[PDB]
Amino acid sequence: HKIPVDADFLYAYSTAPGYYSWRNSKDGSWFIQSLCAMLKQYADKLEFMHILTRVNRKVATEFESFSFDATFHAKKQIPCIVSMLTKELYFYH
Amino acid sequence: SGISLDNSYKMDYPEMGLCIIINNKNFHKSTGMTSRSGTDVDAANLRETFRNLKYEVRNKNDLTREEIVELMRDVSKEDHSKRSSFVCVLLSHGEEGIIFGTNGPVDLKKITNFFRGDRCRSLTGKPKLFIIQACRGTELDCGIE
Ligand SMILES: *[C@@]1(=O)C(=O)N([C])C2=C1[C]=C(S(=O)(=O)N1[C][C][C][C]1[C]OC1=[C][C]=[C][C]=[C]1)[C]=[C]2
Repeated sequence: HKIPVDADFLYAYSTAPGYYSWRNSKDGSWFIQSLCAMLKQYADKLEFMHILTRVNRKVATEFESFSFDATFHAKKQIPCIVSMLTKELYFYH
Repeated sequence: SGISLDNSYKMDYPEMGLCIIINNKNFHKSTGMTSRSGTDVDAANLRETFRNLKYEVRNKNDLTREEIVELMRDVSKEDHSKRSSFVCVLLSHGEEGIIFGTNGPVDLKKITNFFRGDRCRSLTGKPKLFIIQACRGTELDCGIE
């Protein structure tokens, strides 16, 4: 009869907790760039979490920061899928 | 009928759901934060993408910590009865748990709470999706080659 009130929420974080979230002044953020790429290529093929997992590898493997400042030069990033959903999610039907 | 499984959300409601995108680019001299560049491409991108996903996109630029909250409180108050879901994209500066309005910080819980199963009746049982492009702190992943 009852269900958690925090149930059926999905949090797609661009980064692991505590880390920086990269953005490229020209092309956009790594995350949203990669999120839109994957959505259009699979929103009609994969279940949401499988999509976001492709989104995780795209970011992880294809991007790496360039910077005149050693501190911020050559950094990676891994988005964080946080799901409290109780059923699979397909944007199509 | 036949055996009825139900391992996936009913996504065949008359509408796919309204998608809110908050594009904060410019911050009040006071916050001591710089403008984010590239974000406008991000924002344009999501709109095109969610538009293809039959989502009713509403871009909302440079919102104050106050307007974010009202927006949310107001949107949550809407009747999402004929909708399958709800997406919400927050593009901004951040820290673990908070995303910055153009003047101050907003707690992720403070806004996603307007949509809790008991506070957004017409969305209970429906998937509420929050996409977050912002810092969750200041750590750097030097990675492993
Ligand atoms: C992060 O979203 C945040 O909350 N703050 C304070 C902040 C965040 C990210 C960025 S960034 O994407 O610009 N970038 C990643 C980490 C350091 C920085 C470096 O390059 C850069 C600097 C200035 C403009 C554009 C890119 C900045 C601040």
